[PDB]
Amino acid sequence: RDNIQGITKPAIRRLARRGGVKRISGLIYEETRGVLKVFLENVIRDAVTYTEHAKRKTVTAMDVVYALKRQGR
Amino acid sequence: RDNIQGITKPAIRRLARRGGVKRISGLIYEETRGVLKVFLENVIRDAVTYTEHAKRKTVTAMDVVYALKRQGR
Amino acid sequence: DNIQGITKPAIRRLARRGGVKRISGLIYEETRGVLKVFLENVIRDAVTYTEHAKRKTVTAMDVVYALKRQGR
Amino acid sequence: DNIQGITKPAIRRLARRGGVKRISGLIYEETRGVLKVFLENVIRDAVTYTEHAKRKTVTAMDVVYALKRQGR
Amino acid sequence: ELLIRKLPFQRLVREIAQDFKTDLRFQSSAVMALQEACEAYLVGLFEDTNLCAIHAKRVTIMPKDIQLARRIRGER
Amino acid sequence: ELLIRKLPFQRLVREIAQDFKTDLRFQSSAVMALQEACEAYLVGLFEDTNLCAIHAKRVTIMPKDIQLARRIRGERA
Amino acid sequence: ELLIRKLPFQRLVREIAQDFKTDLRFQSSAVMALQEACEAYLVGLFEDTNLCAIHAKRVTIMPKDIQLARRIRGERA
Amino acid sequence: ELLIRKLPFQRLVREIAQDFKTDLRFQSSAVMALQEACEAYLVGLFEDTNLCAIHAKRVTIMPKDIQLARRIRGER
DNA sequence: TGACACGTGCCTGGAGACTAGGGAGTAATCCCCTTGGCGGTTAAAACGCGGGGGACAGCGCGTACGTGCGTTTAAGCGGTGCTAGAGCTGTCTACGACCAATTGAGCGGCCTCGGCACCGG
DNA sequence: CCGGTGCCGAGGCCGCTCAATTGGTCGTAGACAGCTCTAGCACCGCTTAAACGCACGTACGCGCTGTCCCCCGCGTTTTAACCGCCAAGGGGATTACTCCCTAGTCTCCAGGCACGTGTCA
Repeated sequence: RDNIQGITKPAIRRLARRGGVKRISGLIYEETRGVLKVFLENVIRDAVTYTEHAKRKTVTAMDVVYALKRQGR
Repeated sequence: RDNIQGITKPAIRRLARRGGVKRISGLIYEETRGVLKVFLENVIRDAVTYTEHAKRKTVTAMDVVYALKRQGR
Repeated sequence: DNIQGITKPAIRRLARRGGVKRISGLIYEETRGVLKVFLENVIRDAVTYTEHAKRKTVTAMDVVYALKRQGR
Repeated sequence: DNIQGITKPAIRRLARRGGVKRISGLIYEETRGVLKVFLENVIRDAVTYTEHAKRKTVTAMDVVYALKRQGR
Repeated sequence: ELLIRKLPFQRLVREIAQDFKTDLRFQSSAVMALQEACEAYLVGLFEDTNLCAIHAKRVTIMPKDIQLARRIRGER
Repeated sequence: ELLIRKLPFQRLVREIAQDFKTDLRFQSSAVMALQEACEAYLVGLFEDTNLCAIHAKRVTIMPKDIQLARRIRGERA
Repeated sequence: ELLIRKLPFQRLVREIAQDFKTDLRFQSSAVMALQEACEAYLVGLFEDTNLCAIHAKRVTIMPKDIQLARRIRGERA
Repeated sequence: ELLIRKLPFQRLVREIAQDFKTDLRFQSSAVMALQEACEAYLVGLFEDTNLCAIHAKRVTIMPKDIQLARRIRGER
C-alpha cells in the first residue's frame, strides 16, 4: 500500500480528539494528508540542506531543529 | 558616517551603468540602498544560522553559498 | 486548428480574471505562442519521467510533480 | 479616554480598505481594546531599545526595530 | 494614505508612552512610521475578521469574529 | 471553475504530445490537473502584463507588455 | 505517546527525503524529533480548526475549517 | 573589479550580522563571495528596471521602475 | 552651542454625532436526508528481541589557514559647486482599433455503446 | 494463463457559444515648450587599499571510539479496515425581529503657519 496511507484514519481522528474535536467529517482525512505532506516536504527540504552543509550522509536531530526554526515550529 | 552610506552614489551609479541604464534619477540611490539592505538582511540571517549549526564562530564561504541557494530561487 | 480551440472570448475571460480591463487585438496571437511554449516544456518533462520509470502511462502525480519542479 | 478620540467613521473606513462589506455596531468598542494592546506591546519594545542605548529621544529606527521583532 | 487622523493618533501614542516612561518624546517621522504600521495592522486584521465572518452564515463582521481571528493568529 | 474549455484543451495537449512521443496515452485526472495549473499560470501572467501596462500609464495591454513580463520573470523566449 | 503510528510516519519521511537527496539515513532521535513537531503541529491546527467549527455553530469539522485556519495563520493556501 | 567599494560593503555586512549573532568574524573569501552575489543581483535588477523604463518610453530609471521589476519577479 | 519639538492662537470647510427611516440581514424553528459513531472481528502490518555487521557521526588534536589590530601613507576616489545640456509632462488633433448589440452557425457537453490493450492475481 | 478495467472512438441530440457586421468612440500616438535636473568638469579633501607585523582565533583534516542505523528472521500482537445498525446534525426553507446604513442638521475640529521657548546631540 502507498506510504501516505499509513497515516491512518484512526490516527488522524486521535490527533483531532487531542485537539478538542468531537466529530470529524469524512473529507477531513484527505485534507489532513495534503496539509501534512506540504509541511513534511518543507521541513525535510531544509533538513537535507543542513545535512549537506555539514558534509554528512546521515541527517541528525540537530538538522531538524534548525529546519523547524526556519519553518516556524 | 553611517555604514549604509558607504555604498556611495558613484558606486550605485557604476552598478547601474553595468545594468545598461544611461541616466539615473536622483531618487534611485535611496531606493537602491533600501533594496540592498533587505537582500543582505535575509541572506545574512540564513548565513548565521548555518554558522551556528556547524558550531563555528566564523561565517565561512560555504555558509554563504547555501544561504544564497535558498534565497536564489 | 486545435491551437485555434483556445478562442478569443476565452482568452479575454482569462484576462478578466487576471484583472485586465482592456485587451488589444494583437494579444491573442502573442498569448497563443506563450501558451504553446509553456505546454511544451511541462509535457516534455512529464514524458521524460514516464520513460525513466518504464511505465509508458502518464499519471496525474507525474504531471503534478513536473509542474511543481518547473516552478521550483 | 484616548481610544474614544478615534472616530467611529475611521474604523468603518479601515474596514472598507480591508474589503469589509458590513459592520456590526459592537465592533467599535471591541476594536479599540484590540488597538490599545497592539500599541502597548510595540511601544514597550521601542522604549526598551531606547533605554538599552541610554537615550532619551525615540528615533524612527527604534520603532522600526521594535516593529520588526514584533512582526517576526 | 494615512487613514487615522494624525493628532488623535499622536495623543494616544503619547498617552501610552507617558504610562510606560516619564516625559519621553517622539520624532515626527517616528509617529508616521508607527501610523503606517498601525494602519497596515488594522487593515490586515480586518481582512481576517471578514474572512472569518464569511466562513459563518453571515456577511456582517461581529466582535466574536475579531477575537477568533486574533486567537488563531496566536496574539490573544 | 475552468475558464478554458475542456475538450479543445485536451486535444491540444494530445497534439503537443504526438511530437514528443508517438501514441502515448494519458489520464483524465492528469489533463484536469494540467489545466488547473495552466489556467493559474495564464491568469498570473495576465496579472504581470497588467502591471506593465499600468507602469506605462496606460490601461490597454499590448504585445510588448507580455514580452516585458516574461523577460523579467526569467522566462526564456 | 505519539498518536501517529511510528513505522508508517518514518516510511513517509524517508520517501520524501529521497526526492531531495537519494541514499540518506535518518537518525532515530531525528525522526522522533520530527514526529513530535509534526503531531504538535497537527494537534494545534486541529485546535484552531475546532475553534472555526464552533464559530459556525457546527460540532463537526470540515475541510473548509482546515482551510480557514491555515489562511488566517498565514500558511500558503 | 567589484563596482561596490570593498571596505564599506564589508562594514555593512558585519553590522547586520551583529544583530543576528554577536561577535561573529567573517572569512575574507566569504565576504568577497557575498559581494559578487550582491553585485550580480543588483546588476540584474538594473537590467530589468531599464527594460521597464524603455517600455514606458523613458530613458531615466525611477523608483517606480525598481518597484515594478521586483514585484513581477515575486520579491515583494 | 544651535537646531528640534513643545505649546498656543485663527479659522473654515472637512469631518464627526444624533435624529427619522427603509430594510437586508440577522437569529430560532422542523423535517429530512446524509453520515459519521460505535459494536464485531479478523487477518496483519506494526512493535519488538536480538544477533550481526559496520557505516558513520562525535570527539580530540595538530597546524596552518587566515582573521583581527593597527599603523602610515601615498593615492585613486568620493563630495561638493556650478554649469549647460537633455529629459519629464498637458494639452493640444486625430484616428483606429477596441468596445458592444445582433444573428446564423458550429462545436461543447450529457449519456452511452463497441472494440482494444494491459498490468495483473 | 486468462481478466476486470480504463481507454479511445464515435453517435444522438440538446445547447450554449462563437466570428462576423456595424457602429460609437475611448484611448493612445507626435509634440511644443515650460520646467526640472542631472551628467559632467574642476578642485579639494579624504578614506580605501595595501603591506607588513604580530598575535593568535580557530577551521580543516585525520584518526580513533563509539553507537546507533540498516537489515531481517520472525515471533507475537494490538489493531485498521470493512459491514452494518443507530442516532446526531448539516442545512435549506420558514418567519419573526430588527438595528445597520443612509440623508439632514448642528457642532468639533485638523492643519497651515506663525511666534515664543526649553533642552540635548
